[PDB]
Amino acid sequence: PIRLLVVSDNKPLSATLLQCIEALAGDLTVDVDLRYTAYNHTPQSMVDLGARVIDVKDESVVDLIIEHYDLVLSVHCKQLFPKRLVEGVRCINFHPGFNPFNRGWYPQAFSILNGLPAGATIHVMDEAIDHGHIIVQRQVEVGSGDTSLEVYNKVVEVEKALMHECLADILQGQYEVFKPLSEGNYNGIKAYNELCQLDLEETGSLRDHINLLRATSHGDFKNAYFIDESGDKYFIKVVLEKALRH
Amino acid sequence: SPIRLLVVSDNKPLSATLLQCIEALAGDLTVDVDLRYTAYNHTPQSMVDLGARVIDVKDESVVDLIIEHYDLVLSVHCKQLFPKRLVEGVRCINFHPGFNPFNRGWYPQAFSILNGLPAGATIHVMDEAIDHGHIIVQRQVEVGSGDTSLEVYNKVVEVEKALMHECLADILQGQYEVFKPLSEGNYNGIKAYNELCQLDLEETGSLRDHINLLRATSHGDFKNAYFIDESGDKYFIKVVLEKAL
Ligand SMILES: Cc1cn([C@H]2C[C@H](O)[C@@H](COP(=O)(O)OP(=O)(O)O[C@H]3O[C@H](C)[C@@H](N)[C@H](O)[C@H]3O)O2)c(=O)[nH]c1=O
Ligand SMILES: Cc1cn([C@H]2C[C@H](O)[C@@H](COP(=O)(O)OP(=O)(O)O[C@H]3O[C@H](C)[C@@H](N)[C@H](O)[C@H]3O)O2)c(=O)[nH]c1=O
Repeated sequence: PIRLLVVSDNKPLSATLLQCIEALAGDLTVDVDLRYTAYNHTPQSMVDLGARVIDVKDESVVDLIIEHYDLVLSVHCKQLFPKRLVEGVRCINFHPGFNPFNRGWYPQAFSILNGLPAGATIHVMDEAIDHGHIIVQRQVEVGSGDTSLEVYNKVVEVEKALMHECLADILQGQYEVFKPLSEGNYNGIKAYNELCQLDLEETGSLRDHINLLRATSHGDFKNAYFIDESGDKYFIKVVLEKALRH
Repeated sequence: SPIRLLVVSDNKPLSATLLQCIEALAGDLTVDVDLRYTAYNHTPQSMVDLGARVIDVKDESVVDLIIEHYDLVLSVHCKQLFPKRLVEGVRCINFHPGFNPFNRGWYPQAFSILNGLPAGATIHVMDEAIDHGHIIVQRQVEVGSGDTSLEVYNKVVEVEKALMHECLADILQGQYEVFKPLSEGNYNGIKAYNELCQLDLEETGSLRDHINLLRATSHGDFKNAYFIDESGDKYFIKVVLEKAL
């Protein structure tokens, strides 16, 4: 009877994970707790799935997790698991990036700027961020027309496909792991906020400037901004459309 | 003897506003209106809904029947250049969505976003050259730092309607001091706008310059600016801006 804690700030991936587990209840008994984190400013969609808050950095919560669970799954979790937690119980992260490339924040946004692989990685969690040995990953192609939104949605679909394909093996420990070929590059939220903070005076190719806007364009999120002569702040995004082929 | 007015227009909203301003005068000074859309208008349903029919203002038989049968011709956002024998044959007056003589010709607010020259609306007597003649009334519109072609254009269209409510009586009745523009500023053809739309991804400049090119070529659902990637796939690109709340 596998005791599973899922720690997630993402409703659609959590819903998919709960459905995959329910579909396995014929061959494999799993007791699931679902939790979201303190950083979730807008948690009602998780609450609707039966979740409540966990502070994974709280030392008593760490004690209790190591006691009560065989396995912790991090799915788009907004909190750093502390050292004693990842060394105390098996912790596996679903990361919307292709490790070890653009580890950290909004990987597909950096992949649009720098050409590094985009995709999804399921990996063992160590003390470092998006850093432990890889269980499985799959690349997504970044199209010329894509913004952050289109690449992110393809990454989320690939994560759902990996859950469906691999969840039985992950729950049962039936897999080998591989060390990333290098440490790779890490992007913190500071590096993203500097992307968003446009310099109207900066000089570059139209390509680099369009790529910067594409990286920061994500549906209705207010990301990239300039501030004009009168100190008015304007958010800017690009919208792209493939021309009809005739 | 009612004023025999020819309105040539390919724009329904401005034509709607003009007809409305005219019946507001119905009481005091009377007008016989013929409303026409140009032979260069291939989607004229919105003008037909206003009771308009086609005029080809380059058909010599048509320009004959014009000089004989009207006192005044109003051009309001019409897709044809008026011949010489027409514009001398009558008082021909144009409603221009630019602040003459800056960015005369096509889509003025687009070129104003690029080159920072004033934008707005100009009612000008029509001479031989495009958007050149002596100016009756004009109003600048503010180019907001967050505005695209669409926002500036909509501000110009409202000023054009304002100028119609304020100035039409005096325009139909000759009641104005026309003036020469302090210079002849600059003209922009359809070529120059399509050259903006054909983005060069290798071109180098300020992010300000690049954002201003996208803003200039962004206009709601019109497919304007585009690039072609390595595989030869074409993508249209626009910018969408929002003042912070
Ligand atoms: C909050 C925010 C999000 N986004 C875009 C880019 C992101 O890749 C995408 C999803 O971000 P999200 O936070 O809305 O939803 P999630 O993909 O579920 O993000 C969650 O798990 C990630 C692995 C963590 N880095 C996040 O901090 C955590 O909230 O939305 C933006 O473009 N701007 C934003 O301000
Ligand atoms: C057709 C077209 C229009 N536009 C924008 C910029 C224009 O300033 C604006 C309106 O042009 P419009 O043709 O829809 O509507 P109008 O304002 O009625 O323009 C009319 O009077 C003008 C004096 C002529 N130059 C135009 O050819 C004629 O159609 O829409 C675009 O950005 N792209 C386009 O392909």
